Amino acid sequence: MNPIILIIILMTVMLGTIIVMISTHWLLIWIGFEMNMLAIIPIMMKKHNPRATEASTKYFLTQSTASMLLMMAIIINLMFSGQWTVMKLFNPMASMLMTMALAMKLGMAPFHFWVPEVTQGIPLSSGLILLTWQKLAPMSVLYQILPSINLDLILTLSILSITIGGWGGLNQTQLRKIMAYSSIAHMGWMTAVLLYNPTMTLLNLIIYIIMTSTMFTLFMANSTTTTLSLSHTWNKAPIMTILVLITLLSMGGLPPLSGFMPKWMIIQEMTKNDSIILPTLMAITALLNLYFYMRLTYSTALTMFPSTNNMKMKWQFPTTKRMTLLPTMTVLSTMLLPLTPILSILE
Amino acid sequence: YPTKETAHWKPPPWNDVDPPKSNLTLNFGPQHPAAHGVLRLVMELSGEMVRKCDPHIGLLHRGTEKLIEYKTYLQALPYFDRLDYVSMMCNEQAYSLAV
Amino acid sequence: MWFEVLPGIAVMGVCLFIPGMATARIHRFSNGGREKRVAHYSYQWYLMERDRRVSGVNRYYVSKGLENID
Amino acid sequence: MSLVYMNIMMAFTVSLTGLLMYRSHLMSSLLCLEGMMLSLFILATLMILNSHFTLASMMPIILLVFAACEAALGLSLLVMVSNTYGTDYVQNLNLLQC
Amino acid sequence: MFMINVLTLIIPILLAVAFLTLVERKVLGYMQFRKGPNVVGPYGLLQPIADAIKLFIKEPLRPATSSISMFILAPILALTLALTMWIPLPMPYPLINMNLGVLFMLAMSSLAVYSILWSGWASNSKYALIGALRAVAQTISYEVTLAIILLSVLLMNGSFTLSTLIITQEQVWLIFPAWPLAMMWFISTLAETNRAPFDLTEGESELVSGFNVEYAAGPFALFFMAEYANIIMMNIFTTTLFLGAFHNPYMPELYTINFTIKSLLLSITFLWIRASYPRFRYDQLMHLLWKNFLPLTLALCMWHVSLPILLSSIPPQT
Amino acid sequence: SMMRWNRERRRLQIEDFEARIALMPLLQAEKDRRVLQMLRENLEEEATIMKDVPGWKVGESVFHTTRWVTPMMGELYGLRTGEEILSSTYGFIWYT
Amino acid sequence: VAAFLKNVWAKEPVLVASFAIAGLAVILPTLSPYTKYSLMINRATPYNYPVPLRDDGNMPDVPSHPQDPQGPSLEWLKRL
Amino acid sequence: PFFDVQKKLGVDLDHWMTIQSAEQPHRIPARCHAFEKEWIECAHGIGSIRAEKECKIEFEDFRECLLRQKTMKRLNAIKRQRDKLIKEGKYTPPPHHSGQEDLRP
Amino acid sequence: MNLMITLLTNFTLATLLVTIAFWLPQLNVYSEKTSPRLPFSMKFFLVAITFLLFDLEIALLLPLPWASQTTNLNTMLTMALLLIFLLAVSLAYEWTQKGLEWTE
Amino acid sequence: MMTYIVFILSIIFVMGFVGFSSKPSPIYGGLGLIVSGGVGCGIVLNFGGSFLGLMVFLIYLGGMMVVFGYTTAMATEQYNKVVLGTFITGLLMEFLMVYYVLKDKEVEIVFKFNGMGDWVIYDTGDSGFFSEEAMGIAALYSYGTWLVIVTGWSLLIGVVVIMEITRGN
Ligand SMILES: CCCCCCCCCCCCCCCCCC(=O)OC[C@H](COP(=O)([O-])OCC[N+](C)(C)C)OC(=O)CCCCCCCCCCCCCCCCC
Ligand SMILES: CCCCCCCCCCCCCCCCCC(=O)OC[C@H](COP(=O)(O)OCCN)OC(=O)CCCCCCCCCCCCCCCCC
Ligand SMILES: CCCCCCCCCCCCCCCCCC(=O)OC[C@H](COP(=O)(O)OCCN)OC(=O)CCCCCCCCCCCCCCCCC
Ligand SMILES: CCCCCCCCCCCCCCCCCC(=O)OC[C@H](COP(=O)(O)OCCN)OC(=O)CCCCCCCCCCCCCCCCC
Ligand SMILES: CCCCCCCCCCCCCCCCCC(=O)OC[C@H](COP(=O)(O)OCCN)OC(=O)CCCCCCCCCCCCCCCCC
Repeated sequence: MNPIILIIILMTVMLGTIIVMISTHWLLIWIGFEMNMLAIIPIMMKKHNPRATEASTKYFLTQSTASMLLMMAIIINLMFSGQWTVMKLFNPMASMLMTMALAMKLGMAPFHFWVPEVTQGIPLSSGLILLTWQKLAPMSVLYQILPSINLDLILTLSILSITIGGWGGLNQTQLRKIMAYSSIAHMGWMTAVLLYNPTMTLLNLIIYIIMTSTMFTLFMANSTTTTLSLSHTWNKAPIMTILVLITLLSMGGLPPLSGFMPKWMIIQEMTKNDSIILPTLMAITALLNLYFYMRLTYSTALTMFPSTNNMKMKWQFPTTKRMTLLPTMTVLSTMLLPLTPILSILE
Repeated sequence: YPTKETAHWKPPPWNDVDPPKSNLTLNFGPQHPAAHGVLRLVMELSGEMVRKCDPHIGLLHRGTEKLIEYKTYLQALPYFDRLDYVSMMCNEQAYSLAV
Repeated sequence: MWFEVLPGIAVMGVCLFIPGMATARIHRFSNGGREKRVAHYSYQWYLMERDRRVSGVNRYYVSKGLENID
Repeated sequence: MSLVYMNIMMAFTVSLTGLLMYRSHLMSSLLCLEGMMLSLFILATLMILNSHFTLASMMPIILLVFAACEAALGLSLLVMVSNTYGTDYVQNLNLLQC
Repeated sequence: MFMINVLTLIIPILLAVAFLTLVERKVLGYMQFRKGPNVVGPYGLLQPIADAIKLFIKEPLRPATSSISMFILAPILALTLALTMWIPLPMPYPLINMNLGVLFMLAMSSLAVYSILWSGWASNSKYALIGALRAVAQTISYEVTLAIILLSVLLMNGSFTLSTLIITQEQVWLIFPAWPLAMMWFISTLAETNRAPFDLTEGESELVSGFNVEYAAGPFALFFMAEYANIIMMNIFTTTLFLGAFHNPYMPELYTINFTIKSLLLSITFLWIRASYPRFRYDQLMHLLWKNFLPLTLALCMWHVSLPILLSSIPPQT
Repeated sequence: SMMRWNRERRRLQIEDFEARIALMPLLQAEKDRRVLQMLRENLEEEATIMKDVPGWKVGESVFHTTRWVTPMMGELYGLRTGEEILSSTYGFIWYT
Repeated sequence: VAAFLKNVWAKEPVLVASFAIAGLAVILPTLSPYTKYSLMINRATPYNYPVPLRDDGNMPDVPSHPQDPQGPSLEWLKRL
Repeated sequence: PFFDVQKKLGVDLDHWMTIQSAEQPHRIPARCHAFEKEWIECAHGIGSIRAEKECKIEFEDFRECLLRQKTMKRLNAIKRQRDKLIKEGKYTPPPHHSGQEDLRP
Repeated sequence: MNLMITLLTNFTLATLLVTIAFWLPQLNVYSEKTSPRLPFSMKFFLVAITFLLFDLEIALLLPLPWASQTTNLNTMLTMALLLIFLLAVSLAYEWTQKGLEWTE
Repeated sequence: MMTYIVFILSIIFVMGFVGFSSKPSPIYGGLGLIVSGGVGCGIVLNFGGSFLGLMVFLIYLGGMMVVFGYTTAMATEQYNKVVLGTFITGLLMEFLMVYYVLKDKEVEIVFKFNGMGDWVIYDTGDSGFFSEEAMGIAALYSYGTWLVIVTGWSLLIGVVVIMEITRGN
């Protein structure tokens, strides 16, 4: 792609997300989602192979269905309220439709069925955009409509997301599908605490964006897309195996790492509201996520899988790739737990 | 974990680029048969562009210059009016100059 | 010569003259010898239905002037 | 409420369940999606004319323009799919199972 | 009483379409140093009747069709659209005096490509389908400059009402402020109805009009008479929108004779263009639209937006 | 020519709008007495119809406010014949 | 700059006419003396009813009758 | 993440189309302008939790202005009782409800 | 109402002429005549999508004869020239990246 | 009967959606969506949305369904039990809805709906020498500045997007 056209299209993606974030009118929310989808389609089709066309087609179908259900919820809101303010919804049917539409735009279960396909079909940079930047606009709308969200619906979606994103990555060897099922499980964690304390939702969103950005930047810096290609990283750049080790042990929610911070604050804010069974099942189901993370760490850093002889030529060359903010994102995704009461800046 | 159902699956390509798994051939002639009318052209179009043009001819082959062999020179003169049938006396003049 | 095309153009011109003259005479016939009331806007329709109510015979074109008051 | 609102909502659900149940083609899916957009257009227009809310008369045009640009983007995806596989059949889009 | 008015519109439409064939063949005769028909009637007056009776008892062509329902619906839609384009025309009083008559005509002319597209679907040929897509692409291409030239003209009118466009042109013909719009309009309406030098399906520059191949067509007479209803209608519309006549509300037949004479001269100008030029190549009229007509159309659209503001000449709304 | 003529047309539009302005108080008084006539007729017929219904308050406003609400189309033309209904409710839309 | 302008007027006169007409459309309403009168005619077109004010006692600029001298006037529109 | 940029910068990006009681072109009121103005001036500043309970009456009047469900229900009741009395022969429509009375103005 | 009568009359006359054109040449019982994917162009699709997007920009441009009546003429004139400028910028980008080629 | 004209057109609208949603082919699906767009345009025109109904015919049916039929011709060959069965299922469900709401003058599918015609809910006033819907659409330029900016930018970006992704390089 033309670099000028790439920059203009990325500004259009960012602009659509900003238009969802800042606007007070529902038509501008819908316009922002349309702008976001319309501009992120060429980022997915950057390489022009049939898997990217398939992934972009499936992404188009799901986000288009979600955008039409979103405009239907907005239309029933205009029926039952005669106004357009982005706030609580004045009808439980409009609340159900908008919660379904935003769950489809996130890819929460049972509408999760596009996320590993589209994430595997597209490159690692576009997958990074899809799994980090695209989660900002629907979580902003869910932050704005939480006085009308049905509790049973959002908690059903959250636990179904956590369980399916747990059992999904247990069968996988492709890294993009693993990150996508990790995304489904972590969005379940985020929306489980939404109607209790949305500051912890924003905390989990920021920590998850930092950790996922770290893992996709490590995958781009090593050019590895499978588990077995990630295995040869100890013979090429051994510091990267240490970084994927600490980041995957972070993303499993293991203390003293800062990926323990979001789910611990979520349990801390859900037990206040006399929910004990639900964060217990959430915390026990997170062990599946940690299990396939430990599978990756065994394959990559804790053991040494056999390499090939052509690695000796790659010993003679440095990484010329722009590893943008990778030490910064690495330090923030692991060593941020002593700074845990910084979550008040999100209040 | 390979099951009974998920056993026919292959690993994806390393570059994630799949194999792709031709153009139009037109049989073509002049629209209204008044000027030419007796032309067959086997086109190989590429959308708009023309790649190969194959004029199939012989549709007005009469075997003139075999019929000339069995007639005298005066009798074979009017065969030349009908070769280029808009340049009659020029072909008459060329055959006349040959004889 | 060239004027031989003129009977066909004359027949075509009569066939184009008939719709306009016809609809002008019909709009003068169905509206009391006047133009059809053009109500493009709701105020023109309100005045027109007010005429239909004040005429008494359910026809807007029946104009009532100063003789209808005392 | 108004009786026609039931019919426009039920038309949206008909084109929903048609879009939510594929038969063979992707073009049929895009037609059901634009039927959903059509029912949104009609229902928004009937609300806005029903309430005499003047400023939102420009809303259904903006809905139409954005979702028809969306339709053009989906038709371009369909064109690329049909150029890859020869047909617009959705069962050819199955390489992302592995 | 209103049905009489509908019939006195739509039946003289069909009669004028019948005799436009005679006017075309005679004028293209005398412009080609020859005659048109003068044997069949006195001065050729029975040639459309003989030709219509000849066509209406002619056998369906050779083949079957891919879709019988669309093979029926494409002439129905062509004739229905070609008759509904006349009902808002102010001649001086329209049949259906609607507030958005210009926009109605633009929409119903945008719908006219479905007859071409469905007749391409109904034929069994895969080559007639390609030719139908070429004709559809041509027509929808020139619909763009139709819409934008039309908008730029109506910025000097004030509304989408066609009846207001007689009031607009009482002091001057509207071709005097907008002759570049008028000449691009006239060539774009010429390219809408697939009329020469833009008739690429009816002539050469064509993949399918190629001497003994397939593709069942419909009845030729109905598509032909819908085409000539479109031609007379667009010439009346161009007359109303650029060459507006004097309207006396006590003697409307003065306006009717005046715009009738102007519309006849403009349809004869169509006949005089088609007897004068070779055809464009398909990409050459694509070039003529996209790289020649449309930049000037956008430039003059900006000029006709900004011009009633800089001259303080914004027309009234009503 | 279009400058002079559209300025004269704007002056004529302002003249027509001032004629509308000058006529609107009489038409507003007629419209007020019109809708009050029709609502009083509907109220007296509600009283003479809704006697067999147990627990029916005639003239009970469905709004909690005591403010005058603009009468709806069904509130005025609900008891009248369908010819007058169509002539009031689609007459402007179906007018030519 | 004049050699290139003659070059593009020789090669592509359609595009030169396009950019010239669009340039006039952009820059010319800021230089016209009549752009003010467009605003003055559009705001002085009475689409609504001129809802009068309750005469409290001190409103000298508001008239009591249309034919009073004070108030907004359209002599500039009659004259121009 | 409602980054209220429109109030931070002081721009009016979309506040104008938000409600029916806003500034309209040519001063056109909606059909429920007064009810929406009453509900907004009730619920302003008090928060959504206090607006659900303390502005219930204005909001019910405004929803019933928008959808006219109680009004159409009452008209259904009057018209059904009218048709039932025509069915029983206990009622006949007056001449001002039959179209034979030469309407007011 | 009169429009619906006129539309039904035009549809009825069209259907009657179609019925005559299909059934009247079936009266004269003739002989029984017994004797005995498509290639894709990207340029056709690009001219169709360019039409569609320019028609959407036209859909934005259509209320300009009504927009000229506003009191906010600086903003109206600015956004009018801006929409026609974005239509021209769409045409210029369609030019320079070889979009208008071989159907120019 | 004629007072129920918007209801009759809405029933034709639902019947057309059940028609093309059964999906016999994208050709006849496009035809069904064209007929459905025409009758839904009639629904819009019978509330007073004359400009918005002509926006249906000019933009929706005028450009977009033309591009859908254009692409259906170009990316599909030239033209069942499941189709006709789901068609008659949707037709029977919609006619049972019609029968219920005409016998009770009240129904509840998801919400409650009146059984009389929708002529009851109209206003009893005028709009003077303007249309309210026309002036609200004219307000797109004076009041709707940011909306025009984001819509024109999305169309410019859409042109850029389609030229990038259909290039194949
Ligand atoms: C409506 C009533 C009738 C109106 C007039 C129409 C009747 C006359 C018709 C004649 C016969 C036409 C038959 C079909 C012809 C089709 C071909 C065709 O039209 O080609 C168009 C040709 C095509 O150009 P071309 O092909 O000749 O040029 C070559 C093109 N390049 C270089 C790109 C390869 O011209 C146009 O497109 C021009 C359209 C109209 C232009 C109007 C300009 C007005 C003046 C502006 C200002 C100029 C001064 C400078 C700036 C001043 C600033 C203050
Ligand atoms: C409540 C929250 C509100 C919002 C707060 C702010 C949220 C910030 C969210 C950040 C989301 C980042 C999205 C992805 C990056 C965007 C830019 C981009 O496209 O980068 C990829 C780019 C592609 O280049 P390419 O050449 O194609 O790479 C393949 C190799 N040839 O280049 C590359 O591939 C270069 C390789 C390294 C790229 C690293 C990018 C890291 C970006 C994220 C930093 C961490 C997040 C910010 C801090 C926390 C904020 C919450
Ligand atoms: C809005 C206006 C529309 C106007 C449209 C029409 C324009 C043209 C107007 C009429 C022009 C003149 C028509 C002349 C027709 C030909 C007459 C003729 O020559 O008939 C001869 C033929 C054989 O006669 P025969 O008896 O055998 O001769 C032997 C003599 N020793 O005898 C016969 O064939 C028998 C008699 C046939 C008569 C036919 C008459 C013409 C019919 C044309 C249809 C339209 C007529 C006008 C309708 C509208 C006005 C009423
Ligand atoms: C394959 C199927 C068959 C194909 C062939 C037949 C269909 C194609 C040809 C017919 C196309 C019909 C187009 C009808 C709508 C045109 C727009 C319109 O109605 O404009 C006129 C007018 C608006 O003008 P205005 O003056 O503002 O309003 C009156 C106020 N004084 O508004 C009015 O006067 C409104 C009048 C009442 C509303 C009538 C609406 C039409 C009826 C419903 C749709 C019927 C056609 C459906 C299919 C169309 C094609 C897709
Ligand atoms: C700022 C004013 C408003 C500007 C925006 C509004 C414009 C309205 C008109 C819409 C135009 C849309 C299309 C524009 C495309 C421009 C790019 C282009 O066409 O470049 C190619 C062209 C050479 O053509 P070629 O590639 O050979 O094509 C074969 C055809 N024979 O290259 C050329 O021919 C060069 C074209 C550029 C030079 C034209 C200069 C005209 C100058 C007139 C006087 C000054 C006008 C005031 C404005 C300043 C202009 C710099």
